[PDB]
Parts: sequence; structure tokens; C-alpha cells
Amino acid sequence: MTEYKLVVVGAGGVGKSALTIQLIQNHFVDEYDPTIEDSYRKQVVIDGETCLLDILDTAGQEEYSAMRDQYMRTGEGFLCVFAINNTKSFEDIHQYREQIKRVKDSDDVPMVLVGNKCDLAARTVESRQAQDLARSYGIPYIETSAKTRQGVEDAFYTLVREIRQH
Amino acid sequence: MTEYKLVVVGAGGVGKSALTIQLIQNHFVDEYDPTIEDSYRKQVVIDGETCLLDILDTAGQEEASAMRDQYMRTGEGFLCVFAINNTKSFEDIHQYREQIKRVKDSDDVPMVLVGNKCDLAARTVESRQAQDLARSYGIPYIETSAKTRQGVEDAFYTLVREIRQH
Amino acid sequence: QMRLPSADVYRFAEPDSEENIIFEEGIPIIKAGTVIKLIERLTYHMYADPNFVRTFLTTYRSFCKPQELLSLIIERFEIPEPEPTEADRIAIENGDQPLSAELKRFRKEYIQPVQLRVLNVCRHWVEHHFYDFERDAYLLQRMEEFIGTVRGKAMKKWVESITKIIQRKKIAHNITFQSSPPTVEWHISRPGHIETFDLLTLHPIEIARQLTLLESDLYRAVQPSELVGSVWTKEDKEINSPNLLKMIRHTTNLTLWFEKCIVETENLEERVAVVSRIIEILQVFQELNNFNGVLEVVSAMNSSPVYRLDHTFEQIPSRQKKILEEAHELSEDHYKKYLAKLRSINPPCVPFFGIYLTNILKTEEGNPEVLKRHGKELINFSKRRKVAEITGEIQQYQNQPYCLRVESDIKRFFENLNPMGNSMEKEFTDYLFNKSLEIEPRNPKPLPRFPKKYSYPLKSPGVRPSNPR
Ligand SMILES: Nc1nc2c(ncn2[C@@H]2O[C@H](COP(=O)(O)OP(=O)(O)NP(=O)(O)O)[C@@H](O)[C@H]2O)c(=O)[nH]1
Ligand SMILES: N[C@@H](Cc1c[nH]c2ccccc12)C(=O)NC1CCN(Cc2c[nH]c3ccccc23)CC1
Ligand SMILES: [Mg+2]
Repeated sequence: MTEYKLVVVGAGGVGKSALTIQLIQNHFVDEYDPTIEDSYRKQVVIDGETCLLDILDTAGQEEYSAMRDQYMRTGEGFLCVFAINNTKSFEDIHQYREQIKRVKDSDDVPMVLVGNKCDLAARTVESRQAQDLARSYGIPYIETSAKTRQGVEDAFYTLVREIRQH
Repeated sequence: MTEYKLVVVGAGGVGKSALTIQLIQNHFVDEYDPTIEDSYRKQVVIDGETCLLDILDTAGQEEASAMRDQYMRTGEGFLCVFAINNTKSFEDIHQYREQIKRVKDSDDVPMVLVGNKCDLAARTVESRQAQDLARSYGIPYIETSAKTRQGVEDAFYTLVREIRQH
Repeated sequence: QMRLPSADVYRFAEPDSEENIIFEEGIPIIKAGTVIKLIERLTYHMYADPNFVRTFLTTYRSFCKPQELLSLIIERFEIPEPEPTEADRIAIENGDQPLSAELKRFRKEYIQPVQLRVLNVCRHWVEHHFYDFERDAYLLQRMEEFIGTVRGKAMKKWVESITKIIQRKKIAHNITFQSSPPTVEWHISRPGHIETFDLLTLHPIEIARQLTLLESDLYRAVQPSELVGSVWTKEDKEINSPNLLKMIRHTTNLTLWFEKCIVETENLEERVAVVSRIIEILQVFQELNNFNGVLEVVSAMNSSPVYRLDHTFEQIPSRQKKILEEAHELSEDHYKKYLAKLRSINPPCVPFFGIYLTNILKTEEGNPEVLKRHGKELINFSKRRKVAEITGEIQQYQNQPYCLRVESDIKRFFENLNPMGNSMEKEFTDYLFNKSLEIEPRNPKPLPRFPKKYSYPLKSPGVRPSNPR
């Protein structure tokens, strides 16, 4: 059974961490606990073949910027998150791509751009700008809600597809 | 990782607090601040086991004599402390052993009589007097100072060895 | 209540219902409950749970303001005494004074515990979470007012030590050891020659020692003030979280000095002496349970500029390829193997802080702040417990201090370390990386030759400590 090792990178303190959590917990349970190991392994059926997702989310450790190389190296696929209400967290995306590209030694790493709506503040990065930016790169773009769990699986499955179809 | 719940009991102002702090932090408290109910954890390795020590430092004054049977209820082993310069505090030990044996409904309760404050020559409770009582209860007698650290580890870990084999 | 006086006046004689407290699974553990019911239990008359106090004062700020806590506990402290009863009322009216058998039952079983357990909350709140008071004088003022105008003879002992703690706190560590600390070890650089100090001329043993002292000192300064409420991720990270930040920046710097020392030693033989001397440090870091330091060194080896240097690591001794790989395996599989080693060494240690950061942050941003039961909104307390669980695990390692003699000069050398100088993170990262491309260029371009830079002997002194007279 294939196991896919996914890494979630992106600028800190913009609801980055809510992407992974909303995926794992069926968003029905109260008691959530990251202490619990294998609360970051998740088995799913994608396009018919069953596979095991293993998601690394280093949220909070963003100041440990030395370790970005160590953490990234561990990934088969990448998921770059920016908040749609934080213009900087988005312009940062350029940088994270080049780090990944370099840590893997590749030009064609499987990855996906994810616009994340975390609260209810004013969107300052348009659907269209993120659309175009991702087009320039050759990667898909998914928009997700941290409130309503909209398009959360939509963005992880897309990354698995980009790993198979690589 | 085995987990042991030690409770320190004793006369008012013998050094239950001063010892417990010296054990956890390697620091000698000088100030007398009457304890109502403090609690501490210490990860330590005793005879090749990692033990998580769970130390409860109780209140000594008679004002809280109402509120004992509650901690005595859940404790695993008991550190009976008196000071070697206060003969009254030694005469009070008899009763502490008693409240414990009653609340525990048992005759076989892991304890260790501790003769604290032995960095002074002002000694009024003689070594024999104290030893003789310890043998009557079938438990070790260890003399300590919080100020000098002498015997502090010895007494606390002897309690843990006792809890283990029982 | 428990017993006796009219429940109307006293807010905390509210009876326990499914609409105001929720339990879980030999005390009881609270899943959720109203703010009142939470304070009632914080100072319950039956048992003192002292862990519950720490969980509360660590985390309470997310569901109740400090001013409103004080008001709330003052309210709890003021307990309606039972009216002179029916055999009291007939003893007062025929001369002498009553015996008061269930006034003193109430006063000894309920009023005595609850008032003392409340003073224990203030004693903690002041002696441990004093920040609430240095960021609000009126709060201190009210609290000081409160304590003065308590007037028992029971509480006389305890009012006294709280008034004196509030004093001690309004201004400003004597450590006693068993055994002596080993002698400070010296290599090429002799004592007081701070200019000749560098990775190769300082004794590897004494580097690892002084950086463990320094990294412990930094770990220990983190209050849980800087942790709760994910404050180290918001825009005021620098105001609310300066000591946590101060040690993440230290770790991040040393990882960069290591990267820089490797890729700037251009000569191959000399670089292999440097990569080896770093793994000889990583090995003394492990003898001292300095995980933070191990994860610097493993994190530096893993970095882009240093990972790719295959000709350099092909020449490391076989014993150290083993040491390096094994320390790398700590981080493997979600720090599985590391959390293992941590919850099993005999401290002092210096944990890797980053894991605790992520767990606090996921737990906050992954659990409900309230619980909607029967259209009422109980405070979700099992969430606040889980956070306090961590901040407690962290406090737990901050207790035992290292037995290593600080060397004034060597310590000032590492504080004043700055590999980046004046350049930014992108600028410096790129530079390091190109020096990697220069000293060991991509295939198929042939490995060039560079000249020696170090004028001193490159042999290591070994990491076995040497004990004279
Ligand atoms: N010289 C000396 N003084 C000690 C020693 N142990 C405690 N003391 C001192 O005796 C006083 C009582 O200390 P303390 O431990 O707080 O007493 P306690 O056991 O907490 N009593 P309480 O029930 O009120 O908390 C303090 O001034 C403390 O410094 C010791 O071994 N030697
Ligand atoms: N030779 C094997 C096995 C190996 C694992 N750890 C090593 C350490 C030194 C030399 C070889 C190895 C190998 O595939 N080596 C390559 C991949 C690992 N490399 C060295 C290295 C740099 N940074 C690291 C961080 C952790 C583990 C190894 C390294 C060296 C090149
Ligand atoms: Mg005490």
C-alpha cells in the first residue's frame, strides 16, 4: 500500500495549521489532540487506489528558519499555503517555492498552491492573482475555508494526483 | 515510565517545603511561608528506571487539620518529616502515622521517617530516640538538611524503592 | 451547601446541573462548565486539587479577564454564616450563650476550607503569575486592599505571607550542588585569548559544555506567559514573547555558524576536520542531554549547502558516520525516537522547544472555546487542560540546573556570535549555498583544489575528558 509523505509549508500565523487539522478530524468531534501520534497519518481512497497520507505540519516553528531545509527534505509532495487576507503571506510564496526546488534538487517538484480563508476579514489577494501566479508555475491552485471545511480534501487529493501524475 | 505519588507530611515549619524545593530545584528556600497545598513533578532515574515523581507538599499548621484525609487518600508513599531541634514536632509524628494508617485502612504503608534540619548542633531529639521509633514502625530513618542537601535525595528515593517493592 | 444558610444570597450555592458543569470518564476531571462553576471547583471544599489551580491560572485569560477573576473570588470568599439555629435561639433567650454545634460544623467543613483554598489561589496567582499585576496597577491595588481587609485569626498566618510575597515581588538563585563540576578544558586557544577563539581552537568538550549552559539558561527563562494563546505567532510576537524568541533565534544562529564554518573552509582536508569536529561536539551534546544542541547540529548537516557535500562526508571516520546518522534518526518519523529519549533520560536536559510550540498551537486552534449544551455556552475546559499539560511538561525540565562551570570569556564569545553580519536571510542563505557550489561543484565539473587556511594543527583532542590534580 503506497504511502505519500506530504509537507505543508507557508507563512506562519495565518491559519496555516487549520488546513491539516480540518482534514484529519472528520470535523465532527470535540476532543482534538495533536499529542496523539498517528493523528497525522490518514488513510484515504483517491481515484480508486487506496493510499496512506502522512502529513507534516510544523505550524508554530516558523522562527526556527534554519530547520526549513531539514523539514522540507522529508517530502514527496508539497502544499504551499498563504492567507487570502494577508498580502505578504502570499508574496512570500515565491520564496518558499525556490527553497523547496533547491532542497529537493529539482525543477519539477509536485506541489499545489492553497489560498486559505481563515477568518472573515477582507480578502486582499484576488482569486485571479493567485490563479495566474499558479499558472505561471505549472501547479494547481485550490481555495479552502478554515471555517466550513470547504475544499480542504479538494486540496490534498489534488496534491496526491500531482505526485502520481509526475 | 513508572509513576509514583509521594506525599510529604509533617509538623508546622519543619522543612517539608524547604526539602521538596531542594529536591526539585537545588535551591534552599530561606523564607518561612506557610504552605496550604503545593504540588510538584520531577522526572528522575532511580536504579535504572525512569520514574515520574509526583510530590505533594502539604500544610503543617493545625488550621488545615480539617483538610488532610483527602490527600492521604490518594498518596502512594509518605515522607514523615520532623526537625531535630523541635521535640514537639517529633512527638507529633505518632499521630501522622496514625491518620495515614486509618485513612488507608492498611498497616503496610510505604513511609520513611525524615529527621530534617540537621545542619545545626542545636539537636534536642536524639538519634536513638528517633531510630527506635522508626524500627517500631518497620520503616527506614534518614536524617537530612535542606540547607546543605545532605540526605535529601537519599530520603526521597528510598521512598520510591519502597513503593516499588510492596 | 453542603448545609444550612439560605442559598439565595451566595452565588456558589448554585446546585450542579447538566446545564452548568460537565464531567469526564480519584477526584473528578472537568470537561466544561460555567465560569462560576469553574471557580467553585477551583476552591472546592471537599478536596484540594493543586494541579487544577495551575491549569487555571496558566490559562484562564482566554475566557475571563483578570479584574473579573479577582471580583469573582472575592465574592466566593465572602460566605454567609448560618443564622443562630433553633437550639441556639432558645439558649440565647434564657440567659447564657449558645453552643453552636452546626454553626461550627459549617464553619469547619465548608467555610474554613473554601477560604483557605481561596487564599491558596491568591498565593499562587501572585507568586507565579505576577505578570497580570505588573500590567495593571489597579488590579494589584484591589488585591492588596482585599488581603489587608481580611480579618480572621485562622487566616492570620496566611494573610501575612501573602502580603510579604506581594512586597518581595514588587522589586526583584542560590544553587547548592552535591559534587564539584569538572575542570574547564582548554585546547589551542589559551585562557583569556578571546581573539584566537574559533570552532577549531576551542576544546570540543568545552564548546559543548558552555553552549549547553547557555542554551539551558535560555530555555529556563521562558515563562508560560509567552506560550499560552499562541502569542508567539501574532504581530506582537516581539512584545509578548521575547524570551522564547530569544532562544529560537539563538538555536537558529548556531545552526548558521555551523553551516558557515563548513562551507567556507574551502580546502578539503581542512573541511573534513571541521565537519568531524562538529560531530564530535554533537556527541558531547548527547552526553549532556542537550537536545536543542543536537538538533542544531543535525539541522545544519541537513541544510542545503551542507547536505550536498558528498566528498566531505565520504571522508568522515566510520564511527562518526554512525553518530551523525543516529542523531538524525531522532527527528525521523515525527520526532518519534526523540520524544522517546526525552521521556527517559535523567535530567538536567534541554529539550528541543519547537515540538512544544506546535502542540500548543494545534491544540488552541483545533479545539472549541465553548460547548453548546442545551443552548447554554459552557467554557470548554478540557482544551485549557490540554494546553496546561504541555506548559507543565515544559516547566518540568526547567527545574534541575546543570553542574558545569561557566567560562566567562567563552560564553561572551557565543553570545556575541553573528554569522549573518549585515546581510539578510535571503542574501546569506544564497551565499552559503554558492560557496557550496564553488567548493564542490555540480557533476560532471571536476572537483577543484583550494589552499589551507588554518595555521594550527587540525587534530581533535578527543571528547574523552581529562582530569588532573
Ligand atoms: N537550617 C535549616 N533551616 C531549614 C531547613 N529546612 C527548613 N529550614 C527552614 O525552616 C523554616 C521552615 O521552612 P518550611 O520548609 O517552609 O516549613 P514547612 O515545612 O513548609 N511548614 P508549613 O506547614 O507551614 O509549610 C524556613 O525558614 C526554612 O528555611 C534545614 O534543613 N536547615
Ligand atoms: N553513505 C550513505 C549513508 C549515510 C548515512 N549517514 C551518513 C553520514 C556520513 C556518511 C554516510 C552516511 C549515504 O547515502 N550518504 C549520502 C546521504 C547522507 N550524507 C551525509 C549527510 C549530510 N547531512 C546529513 C544529515 C543526516 C544524515 C546524513 C547526512 C552523505 C551522502
Ligand atoms: Mg510546607
